[PDB]
Amino acid sequence: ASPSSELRRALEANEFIPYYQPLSPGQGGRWIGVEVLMRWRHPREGLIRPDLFIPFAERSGLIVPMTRALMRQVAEDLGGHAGKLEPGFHIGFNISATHCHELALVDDCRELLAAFPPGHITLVLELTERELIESSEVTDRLFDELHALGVKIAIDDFGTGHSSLAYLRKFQVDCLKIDQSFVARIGIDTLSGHILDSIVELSAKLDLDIVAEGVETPEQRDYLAARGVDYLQGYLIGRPMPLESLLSSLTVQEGQ
Repeated sequence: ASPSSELRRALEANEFIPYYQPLSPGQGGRWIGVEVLMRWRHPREGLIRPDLFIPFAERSGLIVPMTRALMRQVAEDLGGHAGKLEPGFHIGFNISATHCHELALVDDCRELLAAFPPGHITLVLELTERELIESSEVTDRLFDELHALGVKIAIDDFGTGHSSLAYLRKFQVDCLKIDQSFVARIGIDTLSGHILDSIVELSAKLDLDIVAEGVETPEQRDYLAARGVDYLQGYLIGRPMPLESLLSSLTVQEGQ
């Protein structure tokens, strides 16, 4: 058996499915976007989460075709329901390091954006700090061309000192993610609060948006709102959901 061939078979069989995790404004209200997460609907194993196969998919060299197919499914899923999405609605993808080493990503983004009315959605790509530090002329060109499409870049796994500030400034990054591990320790751990405040401080310096992950309690939500965090996701807002569930909830939020 070849794990690599199994991944290619699954891709051919359309077993990699987008799940949509909602993003809420820090001050509450209607959902302002979704982050798309790739699940594997395996006929025998059931629904497998991406932390269990994406790292292997990256090693196999298949992560870019998988992500491309995901972006195409999202266009098909949501392109016809623009009237359920308030203008400016965010659609987020986790982009692998290999995807950032080639310019095809620009065409992938251009294609997804063409599935919606012009300017109707905001495409957000999530990268790690490593992709900025281990950059080349290709990176410079990529981010430039993405920014000209109106695509936004969100960064995770970053430092908050002047060293990291230089990279974030050079590449004109748009958003910072607060990791769930920090959010989970709100009200429990003083150091975690100081870290959280440092992230907020960096964001103010460079005028960046902040998305906080793993928001599960009203305490956490309120703490984050108090510091001006723009967007929240987590169990409190909602778990990643299949399209059918997303459309149902957007339909409700329409009417209200």
